[PDB]
Amino acid sequence: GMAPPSVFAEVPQAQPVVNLGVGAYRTDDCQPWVLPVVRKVEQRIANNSSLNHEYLPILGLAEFRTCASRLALGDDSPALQEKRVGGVQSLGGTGALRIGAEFLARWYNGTNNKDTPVYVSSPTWENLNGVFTTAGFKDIRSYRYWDTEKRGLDLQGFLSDLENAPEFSIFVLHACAHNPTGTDPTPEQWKQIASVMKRRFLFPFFDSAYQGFASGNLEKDAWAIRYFVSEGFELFCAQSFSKNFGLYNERVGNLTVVAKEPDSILRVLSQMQKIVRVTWSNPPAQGARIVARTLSDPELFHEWTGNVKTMADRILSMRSELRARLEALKTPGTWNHITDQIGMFSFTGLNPKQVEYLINQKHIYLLPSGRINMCGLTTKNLDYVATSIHEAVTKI
Amino acid sequence: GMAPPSVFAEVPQAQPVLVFKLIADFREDPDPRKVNLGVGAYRTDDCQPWVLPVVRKVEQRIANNSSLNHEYLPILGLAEFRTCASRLALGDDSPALQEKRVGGVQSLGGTGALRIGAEFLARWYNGTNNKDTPVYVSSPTWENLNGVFTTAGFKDIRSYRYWDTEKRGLDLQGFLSDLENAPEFSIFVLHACAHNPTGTDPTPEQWKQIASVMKRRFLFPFFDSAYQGFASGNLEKDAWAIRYFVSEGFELFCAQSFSKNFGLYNERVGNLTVVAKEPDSILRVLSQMQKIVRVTWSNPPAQGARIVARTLSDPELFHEWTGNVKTMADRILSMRSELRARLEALKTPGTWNHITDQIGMFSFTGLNPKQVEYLINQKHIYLLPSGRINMCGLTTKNLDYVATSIHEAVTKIQ
Repeated sequence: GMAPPSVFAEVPQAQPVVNLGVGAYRTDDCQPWVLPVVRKVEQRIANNSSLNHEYLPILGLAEFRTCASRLALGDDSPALQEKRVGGVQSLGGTGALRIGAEFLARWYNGTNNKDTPVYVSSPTWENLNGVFTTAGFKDIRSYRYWDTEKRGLDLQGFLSDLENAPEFSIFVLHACAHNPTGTDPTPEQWKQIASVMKRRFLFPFFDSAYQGFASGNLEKDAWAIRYFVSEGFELFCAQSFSKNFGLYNERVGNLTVVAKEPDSILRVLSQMQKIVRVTWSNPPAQGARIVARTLSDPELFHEWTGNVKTMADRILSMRSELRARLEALKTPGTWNHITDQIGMFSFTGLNPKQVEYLINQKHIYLLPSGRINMCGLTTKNLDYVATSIHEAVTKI
Repeated sequence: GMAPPSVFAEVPQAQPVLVFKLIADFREDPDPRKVNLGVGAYRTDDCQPWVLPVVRKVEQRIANNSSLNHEYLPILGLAEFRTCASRLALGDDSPALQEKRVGGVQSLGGTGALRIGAEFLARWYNGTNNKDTPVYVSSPTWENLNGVFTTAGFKDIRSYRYWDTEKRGLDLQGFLSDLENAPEFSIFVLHACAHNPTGTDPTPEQWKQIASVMKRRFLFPFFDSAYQGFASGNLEKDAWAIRYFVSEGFELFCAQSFSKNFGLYNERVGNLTVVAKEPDSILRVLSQMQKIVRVTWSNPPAQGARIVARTLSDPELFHEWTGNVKTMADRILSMRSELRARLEALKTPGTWNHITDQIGMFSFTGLNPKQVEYLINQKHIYLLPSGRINMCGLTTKNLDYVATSIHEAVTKIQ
């Protein structure tokens, strides 16, 4: 020993974590797309020399928080009229989930109760377990969701897992465009889910990362959140603007809180502020400024809804086209899930074996789960993808 | 029959934060002589925020570049920003940069850099998941520091002596004693320059004495660098202590903020610089940093980091920026000199050399709580109960009134 040992000497190397594996919108030319409305608002911001760079409030830009919560809940939401809604600007949807998880691990179902079960879908967003584990929750559980045989929602399994969940358990619910399956409950199925959650005092923590982006219509995509509000639930909703505004790298999110009465919102937000202060202090301005300007100008809002529907329509086109080509190519199995599914992501129903074939024989890159991003499909590669799927299904 | 109570019914209302209400009371005050010495950011002689000219210039260049997209940055952040930020702290000629034993994690301001570093240490430093390693912070220190380290899981936060109330400066002997008694491997959070809130910094010779104890007792330096260049106008002088520790062979963290020296407060631009003994550990440390970031903010925002990267990587913009930084530093130096001169011209009891010996925008004036109450209630001069003032709250127009009011407080109160 010649030298003093490094304090990092034992740090482990963390485990490593046509392209159908993208996780962001792409055009038919395989390119990123800055939304036209975003470019317009960025120019207005750049031309406004009165804007300064002083710290935003801990909880964020007030106009953004109000507009974001209105987007999720609806302008005429009774919860908004009754002043029992709070909004915390966050670092994307991830930051909203994290702040909400930190709050619940400190103040929900007792004080510092790390034992409340947290239920996530099987499968779910890959980062969700880490967010809740880091907040201190010791008991993360799964609810049945994807049915591999029917290629759709295992409603009876989901319902049984709700019925068997301890009272006050937290359920993380994808509000629409479930990631990674693309399979959402219908409104009637949502009503059954809500009924069990109401009876068993289960806490809805909605993750709304694809509102409007999902189906092309922002109002339809928020229906489940608004239904839970109308049924009298208190809930959280972690909103991301990464996908529906294409503002991935500006880290724009909002945590909406719905409580029974206004005083509870004040106390909850006061604890939120403490959590934020020691995490990022206060949030960045640029992306929230873009969203606030867009949502508070009816002309910009209308332009934005058009841009969102353009993205959804290109995806809906790729879904309709892929299913038609697979059905035209005498492909075994049912493929109505390709168009029943909603959003960018689709569980194709292909086992890893069929997946390895597409990566090493045909050089389509997709995840072992069979998840594809429909934004990786184009008018130019569709017939090649569809044919290669037909070979993966009939040969391997 | 009765509606059930909210699941939030037992959530307490958090304690009010004093500085927030102080600013609120200042805004309410109708007196035209009122002065806000409680502001937490740079202000011009006309009491205004200042967007740096170089920042406006780079923002226009970014806005006019339609080829930039909004796709996610890497988890660890924009590569050019991380490299430029670490080079600013360590110097172009750093031995650690030459030896490829430096990593940089883009963070949400200095706060985010402190938080990620604390989370890493609580998981991988001095054992696996060792929440018991003592973390030492200065008395007093940055108001949010304890909360950052507590939330990261550290159970034993301690103070080292630092501000000497009687001498209006550094309690070097107390600090050295607290270093000498610190358990081996304890973490010390050290302000690199422009101590917040006191303005009192160790001299280079005092830093050498501090480093000597830390080297001998294997104490870990976690530098907080929020005022590089802003503090004195000289980027190298303001980084001297960090660079001295690197030269002396320390491994260290350095949490860098660009909120003050770029005026980019609301774009949340920071960087955590890691200096390791051997190049191979940087990849391992950064792989764990990635996991921590992923579950906190996923990946960092682009706008502020783009501005900083463009400025630091272009010689013309860099030179303009160093001039903008000097403008801020020089205004603060002027207010310190002018306030001290007036207090001495009024023959105010006590010594006032701390007003110019201190560095950066914050100053522990030495006023006691009752004197602070007098300044707020009788003179409409707003400052913290600790006696902390922001020198940027002083202006050519208010200097006489502030100095006269301080003289009244010192001679009439307590």
